[PDB]
Amino acid sequence: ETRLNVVLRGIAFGARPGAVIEEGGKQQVYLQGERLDSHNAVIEEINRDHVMLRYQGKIERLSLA
Amino acid sequence: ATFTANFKDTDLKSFIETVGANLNKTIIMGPGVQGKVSIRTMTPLNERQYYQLFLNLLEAQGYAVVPMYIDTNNDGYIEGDELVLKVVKSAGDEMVTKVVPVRNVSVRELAPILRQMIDSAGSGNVVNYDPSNVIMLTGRASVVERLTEVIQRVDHA
Ligand SMILES: [Ca+2]
Ligand SMILES: [Cl-]
Repeated sequence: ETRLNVVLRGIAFGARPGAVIEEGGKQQVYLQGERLDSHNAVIEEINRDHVMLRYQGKIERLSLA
Repeated sequence: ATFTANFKDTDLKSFIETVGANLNKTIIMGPGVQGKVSIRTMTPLNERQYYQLFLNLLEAQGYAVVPMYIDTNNDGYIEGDELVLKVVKSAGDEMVTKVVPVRNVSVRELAPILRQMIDSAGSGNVVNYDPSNVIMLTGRASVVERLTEVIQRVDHA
């Protein structure tokens, strides 16, 4: 699991997926390969019920709240 | 090709922006789009059904979607993949959405029953009849479960 203080609020999965991730009470939409805005973290995979992050050269899971 | 989705307490504007990305479509937002969206796909949806979900969830919030055909290359052809959308002000409680196939009957035959149930269930609950003979249900899970059982009973009866 991710140790980053960010909350996964929504996940829409398909051929063109997207996640809504919150940080500091602000919600923001991310596509795969995009960087997290708050931390230097890359949404490497958007899967059905979770996101996999690349943070400081490690893959970490961010699950739904 | 299908869409699954799970949204809990998501800003309307961020929901809207996600559907746009999923569908590969520019969505233009009127002023003062605000609110909260929650939904979970109990079954996958195809592009039409997902767009219908969209329409359904915005409507619940008091927001209408208006499609616009814009010719960005002055060629005299506006291809389906280039439609723009404008948004504007017009446990058993979980918001869920489900697709129910109907194997033995025309789906429109079931309308006057489901009409009665939805009137009774109250707002937020919506039935959509797909031309491929499947019924799509959006609403509170308890209600979606009671519609699913009535659909299926009539089907196999
Ligand atoms: Ca054109
Ligand atoms: Cl035009």
